[PDB]
Amino acid sequence: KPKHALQAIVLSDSYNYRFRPLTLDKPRCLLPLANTPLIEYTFEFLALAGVQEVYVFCCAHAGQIREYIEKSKWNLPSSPFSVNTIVSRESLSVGDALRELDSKQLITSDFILVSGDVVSNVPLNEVLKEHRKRREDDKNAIMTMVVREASPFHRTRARTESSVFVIDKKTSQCVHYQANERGKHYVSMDPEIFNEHEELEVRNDLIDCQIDICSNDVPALFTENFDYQDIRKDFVYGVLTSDLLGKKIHCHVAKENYAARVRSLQTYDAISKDVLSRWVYPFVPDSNLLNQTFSYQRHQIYKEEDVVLARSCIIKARTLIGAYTKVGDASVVANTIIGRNCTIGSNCSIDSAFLWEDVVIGDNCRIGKAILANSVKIGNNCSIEDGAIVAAGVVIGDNTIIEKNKRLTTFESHSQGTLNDPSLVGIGGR
Amino acid sequence: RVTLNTNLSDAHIFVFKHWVIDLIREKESISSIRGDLIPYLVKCQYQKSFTVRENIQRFLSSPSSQEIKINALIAKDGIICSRANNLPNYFELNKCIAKLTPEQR
Amino acid sequence: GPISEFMSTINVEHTYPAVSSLIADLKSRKVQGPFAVAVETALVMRQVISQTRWSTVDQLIDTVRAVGSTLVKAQPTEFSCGNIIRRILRLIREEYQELLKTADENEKGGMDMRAVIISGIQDVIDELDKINTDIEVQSMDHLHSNEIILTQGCSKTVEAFLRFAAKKRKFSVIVAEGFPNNQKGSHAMAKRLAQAGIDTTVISDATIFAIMSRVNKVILGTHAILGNGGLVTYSGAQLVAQAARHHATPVVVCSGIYKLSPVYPYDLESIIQLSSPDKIMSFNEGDLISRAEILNPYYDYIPPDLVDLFITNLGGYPPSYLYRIMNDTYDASDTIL
Amino acid sequence: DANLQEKKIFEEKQVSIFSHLDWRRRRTTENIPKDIHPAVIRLGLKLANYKIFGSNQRCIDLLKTFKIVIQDYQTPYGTTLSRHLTTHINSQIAYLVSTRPLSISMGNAIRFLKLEISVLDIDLTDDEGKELLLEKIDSYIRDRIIIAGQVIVQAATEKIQDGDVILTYLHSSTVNDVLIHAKNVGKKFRVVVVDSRPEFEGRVCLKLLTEHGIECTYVMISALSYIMQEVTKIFLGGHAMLSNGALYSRAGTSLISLLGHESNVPVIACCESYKFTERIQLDSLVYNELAPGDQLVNMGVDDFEEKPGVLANWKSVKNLKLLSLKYDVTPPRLITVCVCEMGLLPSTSVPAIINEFKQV
Amino acid sequence: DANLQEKKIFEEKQVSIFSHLDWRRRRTTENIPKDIHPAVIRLGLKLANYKIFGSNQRCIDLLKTFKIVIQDYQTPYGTTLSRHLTTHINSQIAYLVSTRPLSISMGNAIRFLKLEISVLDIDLTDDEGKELLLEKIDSYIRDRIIIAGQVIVQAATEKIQDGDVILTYLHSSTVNDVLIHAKNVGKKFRVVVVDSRPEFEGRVCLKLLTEHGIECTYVMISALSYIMQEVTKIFLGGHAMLSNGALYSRAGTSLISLLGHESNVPVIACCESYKFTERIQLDSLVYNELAPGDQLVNMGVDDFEEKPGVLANWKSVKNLKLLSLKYDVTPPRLITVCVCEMGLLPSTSVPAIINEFKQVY
Amino acid sequence: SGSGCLMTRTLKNACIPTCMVLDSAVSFTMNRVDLVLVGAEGVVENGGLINQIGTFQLAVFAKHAHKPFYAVAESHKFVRMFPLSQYDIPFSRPILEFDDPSPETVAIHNELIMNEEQIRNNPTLDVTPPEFVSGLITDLGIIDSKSGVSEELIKLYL
Repeated sequence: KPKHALQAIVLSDSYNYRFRPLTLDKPRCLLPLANTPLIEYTFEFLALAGVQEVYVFCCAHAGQIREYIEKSKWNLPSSPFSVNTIVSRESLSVGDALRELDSKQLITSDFILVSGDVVSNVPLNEVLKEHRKRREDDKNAIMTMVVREASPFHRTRARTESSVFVIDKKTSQCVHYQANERGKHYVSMDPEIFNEHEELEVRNDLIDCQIDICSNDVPALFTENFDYQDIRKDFVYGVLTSDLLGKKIHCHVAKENYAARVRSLQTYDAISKDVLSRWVYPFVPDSNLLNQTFSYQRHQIYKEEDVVLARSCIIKARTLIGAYTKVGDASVVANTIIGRNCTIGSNCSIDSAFLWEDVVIGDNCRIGKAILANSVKIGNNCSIEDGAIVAAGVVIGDNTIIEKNKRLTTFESHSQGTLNDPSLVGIGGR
Repeated sequence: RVTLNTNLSDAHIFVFKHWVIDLIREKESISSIRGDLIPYLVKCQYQKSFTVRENIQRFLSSPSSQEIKINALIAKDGIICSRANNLPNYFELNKCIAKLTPEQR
Repeated sequence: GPISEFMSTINVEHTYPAVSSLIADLKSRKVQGPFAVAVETALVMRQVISQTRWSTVDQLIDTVRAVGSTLVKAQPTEFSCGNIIRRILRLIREEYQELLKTADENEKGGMDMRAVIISGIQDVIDELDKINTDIEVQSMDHLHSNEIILTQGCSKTVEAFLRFAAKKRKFSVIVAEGFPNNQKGSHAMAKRLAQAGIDTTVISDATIFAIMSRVNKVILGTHAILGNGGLVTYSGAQLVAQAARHHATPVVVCSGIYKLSPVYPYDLESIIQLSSPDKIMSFNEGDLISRAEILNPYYDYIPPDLVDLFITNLGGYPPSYLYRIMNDTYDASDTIL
Repeated sequence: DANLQEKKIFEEKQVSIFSHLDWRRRRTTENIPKDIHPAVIRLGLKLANYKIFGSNQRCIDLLKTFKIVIQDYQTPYGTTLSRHLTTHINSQIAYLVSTRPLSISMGNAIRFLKLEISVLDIDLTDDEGKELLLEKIDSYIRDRIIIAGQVIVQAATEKIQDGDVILTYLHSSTVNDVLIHAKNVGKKFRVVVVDSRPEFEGRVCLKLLTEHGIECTYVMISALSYIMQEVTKIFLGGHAMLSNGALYSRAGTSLISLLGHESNVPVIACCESYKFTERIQLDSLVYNELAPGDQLVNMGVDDFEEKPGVLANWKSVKNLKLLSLKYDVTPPRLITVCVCEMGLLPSTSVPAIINEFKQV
Repeated sequence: DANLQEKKIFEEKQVSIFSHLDWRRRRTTENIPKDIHPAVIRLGLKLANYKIFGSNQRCIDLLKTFKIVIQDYQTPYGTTLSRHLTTHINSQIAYLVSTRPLSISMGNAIRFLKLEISVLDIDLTDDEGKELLLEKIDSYIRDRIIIAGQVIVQAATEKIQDGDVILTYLHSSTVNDVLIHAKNVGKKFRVVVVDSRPEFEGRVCLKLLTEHGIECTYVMISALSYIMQEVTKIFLGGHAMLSNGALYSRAGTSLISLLGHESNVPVIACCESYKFTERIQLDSLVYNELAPGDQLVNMGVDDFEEKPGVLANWKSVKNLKLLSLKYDVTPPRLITVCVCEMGLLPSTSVPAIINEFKQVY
Repeated sequence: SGSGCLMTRTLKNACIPTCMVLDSAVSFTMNRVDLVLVGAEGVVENGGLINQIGTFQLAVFAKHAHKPFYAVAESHKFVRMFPLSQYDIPFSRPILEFDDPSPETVAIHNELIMNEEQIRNNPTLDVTPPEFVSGLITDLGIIDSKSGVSEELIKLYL
């Protein structure tokens, strides 16, 4: 059935930066989470909502982005939606896409908007019915924001997601919004909303997944107010301040299921622990949506088939191991995910780390809280402390220690990285 | 999580722990209970630096009665109903009197 | 021997598309539950048969097997998939061996049997909508007035089992909600059982051992039956069996036959599935969800030496006779897929 | 009233196997009598509206309250202290009973306090009689409850072994104080926390242990079959131990014990001596205590919230009645040991310890 | 009337456990319908008045009688034999059931004969149809029972060992027919004969075995704990074997098996195959058959000897009722072997054997 | 038979840890084991298990310890016999007889064992009834009903 197909656009490249040392080799929307590219986590979310027509904005690596999509599963006839890709200027800012949208006049009716890549399992099919109803009597209903009930200090609620909402407890209408900044000591709103609202609720327990349900007018509106760049600090603020004239937005606070956005370094770690922990069922390794061979084991251990688990190697809890990957003797792994085809030396110690496709670690290596990108090699007797981040190709010489947060690279920017061994105090490329 | 109503009126029914009476003796700058005292109490409920003095606790005020069971916090709640509860200040006198006819014959 | 060894994933999508569409619906739990899996598994193979061209029979039994082997690894625990496959495999080699002989009998190579398989497939589909309707009638040989009965969680098969008895006999059942995963449907069932004139009582899952002391029988509906007569059932059922055996209380299982499967429960840890902890502890308790390990399984294995009776669409049968239902319905060559 | 009520309370002996369990509760102070000391009322509310009220803390707060009653008691000097004092106390429990049935930790304490009333010499003046009782109570609190706990905590901690993984269920502040004291002495282990509906009393044991840095796992009771494979020992704090050896604790306490036995793991029962009783039950239905059925209506994972259950009319729907017991009786053959302040005893050795104290 | 009675038979589902068990018995020929063959009358009297009526001889006498019925049947000229013959026979069953409920043995015979009538070749004639199924019946008596018995006894006596101490209970003609064999084949052994109230069926077993020169020992069921210490094997003849492996025999049969297993003696079940049933029973109360309660009033060591008791007015005293079930079921965990004519099988293997005969395409 | 000293070797030659346990110490071992597996020298109409002298010894422990008991048997070992108790088997030699005396006065002690004459008095075989075997591993498949052993057995002998 038509239903105006229910469109949905995905704003990649929006948060391309903060994952800086790696996003220059491959874009954020394609790096692996639990040995799986992000956008897949977002796509199956979209399909869960009944989307039938997807448009993806691209700026960085628009080729290998589309090339994946073309050879993806979503380019098949079994796919529930027809994904098209779109290229625009690099470092694309929100709204500037929306303005470029209606300039193509390709928005048919209500649609959903996602700035980045999302892991979630909430059925929006109820949110639209919430949205599309109260709209059919008030065509000034413009955006429905979906958010997750949580704790103020929840591990999955960081600064960008840390906001304060004020909602009409009866009709759920956000009448005031402001972000949490160190220094913004107070919450101030013109009281004339009280003369228009009987029962309000101030909440700091939300998340702001930024998965807004946008109406039909929104793109054209973003062309009417060309100043609007950020959907949260320019759009809504204009609506609440009556800059945009006589229009309303609404909030839908989910209380079950899961929803979050991969955006920051301090979230990739959190969400990985949140999908390893079965918080995003069915979107778990044990489902193997891409024909993987994963299987749940107790204490949240996930392995693929055909994996060399050496005897006397000890696998602790909350970790994940891809296929075709070897592990040496007397080695210890704990709370780390591991890409496919890796090779771990003997008598090593891993903890809280993140390993990607085919990575080689020598004997007697100690790792912790480190991201190790695709196809990287580490010599023996090495050691990597927390916060470290290395890109692809990088290789570390034997008997070496990379200090905390010392990001590296195999490219020619300002970052300290260079490939060949040794690569810390001993330097290549400088 | 803070909810707040607007169509709400006071009814001047307050119930206090005893110790607050000594506070009223000390803190002279309190004229009206409803106007001054209640917001004074609610500021101290959450405002950290607003800790001028809690000494009007644990001073053998008798809350067991020898070791404190209610010290590190001062609380204050509200309560709402559905019907028959207000106070006259003119315009109610016409109404509260009208409301006063669930009588008979 | 899966299908990807035979046909490229893209040309599968053109030859048999619904297969590729089902796997997506099968891994994403878009179609869960054994019945919904069963019927959709059949009518998918319907089009498959109505879309493949071939010459010899050995092409099919090697082809339809291959798609099944993948149609299992989509979600294997939903056992009713292979059971519809394994039954189809025998359905053709029976229709084969009967035709290859009745032609030899006509004496002193015709792959146009596709419409016979379709007439054989639709036969088993029509059997599914005839699962409870011929099971509900077995009650009046087991349920009697003034008795006290115990069940657990939503199970329409068991629901229809009792309500048929409630038509004429009045009695009492006790319902243990299947917390956390069968909570909703279980409550609804009791509300329906009350309308039928059944002194129904809803209890917490933990109140089971208390009331069993004065319980006559316990009736249970499962998610599947494995090759050893063991049971894969929705969460919290072992609490009932173990409490029953402690009171010598008879245990009865009202299940259809499409869930009876010959796979042998080697490792249980590869059988039970784990849903989201959201059904157990709220996401808000952020301090707790980080510092603890929270698990919500929604299956449960109870061993076969604990069921006293099996109510099936074919009749009542002890567990020590299940194998004869297998070999009369499947073929040992198709145990593995 | 009670003349007519006693016939009513007997007419409730019919088909429903729970027909005898008294459901009557006084949750408010409406039409309250006057014989009732305030500090008793504040307890009567806490007895009816609290839900994490340990069987010990009740007997403590009960006695501490009774102290204030006796202190503020003014004997009619037309008589003496002994006569017309239990009669005063008796008129206090009758209220305190009507707000929630007496525990076993309380009755025996009451049954004891009434004795020392009947035995003190008349030579003592009232101000002497009081100060005497106040001592006996304060001693009863320290000797029979607190110290006894401190002994049990130690003795139980002894049988904890490095590498254990032990299972508690539904917040027994005794068995928490063990685990707590177990980490401080450096025992290497971890905990499984079994919870259950309706009032998830478990997620406060999870809070405590986590706030002490203990590895813990959280599963509902319907996951027992799945999680018992990890467990190595089971620790249970009871509401009382019967004289047959049975453990009288909350709901799933039986299934915890039963499933454990069918997995060769032991059921260690921690329960103070004064909770013992000469009572003996064959089923978990003769003697028990009811809870409001409406608490089952709430569907999701929260107690009092916005869950309009599909059963909210059960009080008005014919043939549909919810219920929830809150204690059940587990036979001995599943309990393997009772760790009391007299040491680790076999559960069946209860009535001896009862007859031990009865020499006075 | 029947529906009116069916309304009565509904209301008999009350507080009492035995509310549903049917007590309605006709022990006289008062108001008998006409379409009742004489040889059926003599049978229905024997059913309601005999007491040592083994479940085997019933099925035989029922069939031998049925031959005489069919032999004397006369189809109307406007209808072949097959059509409108069960209807005649069905009108015979409805009488026989009103004298005493159909045994399991008799029932399956009815189900079989009712079948061969249907499959009967229409292109035959009366004297062709009659003469046919009379052999089918005579064959049924040959293969299914008589020969089957002779197989069981030989198969059973093989597991009798010199020095045994055999325990039977309440006269099973099959169990008698094997002990008398084991005597005549030279096996050295001895027998314990457990009897019970009210109709002491055990004496006639004691009478038989004694007249064959067998060392016997006679005790009432209350002495099971005392007497089991000498017993090494237990022999039981059943009224039927359920499909779950349970054994459906007379009252004490359950205790016999129970008390034995708790003293490590085997429970050997000697039962034919035509007494297998596709049904199953979780309790010994859902399906059963009652005996008159008055039979245990005459408390003495007799039953005909009209010497009264204290309960003679039980029918007239409220809150007092006597009953005596005639059968109970024994769980298969207590039955060690079933001795069908297909050899020594485990009791759980019954339903297969039932499904084996359903090879009748 | 002492075959234990051999089986442990046959495993060790394939890199498999081995811990020989005394015949008198299987009970103490159970709570450690997750599954017990044995061979079969003969399978019986009742689903029984005629094997070496110690099988039933640890078949009951597995029951008492709730650990599964599995047995491997080849189809050419289904025998057509039926014991009533765990002792109803034919004896080649009369076993377990008592000495008849008369007034004639006449840690670790590995060298203290029964003579080769006393052993020959002890039985060679042992039969475990079917309630103690969780399943049977045969070329005909894994069989567990212990009424399906008979159907298959009956399928053979004909």
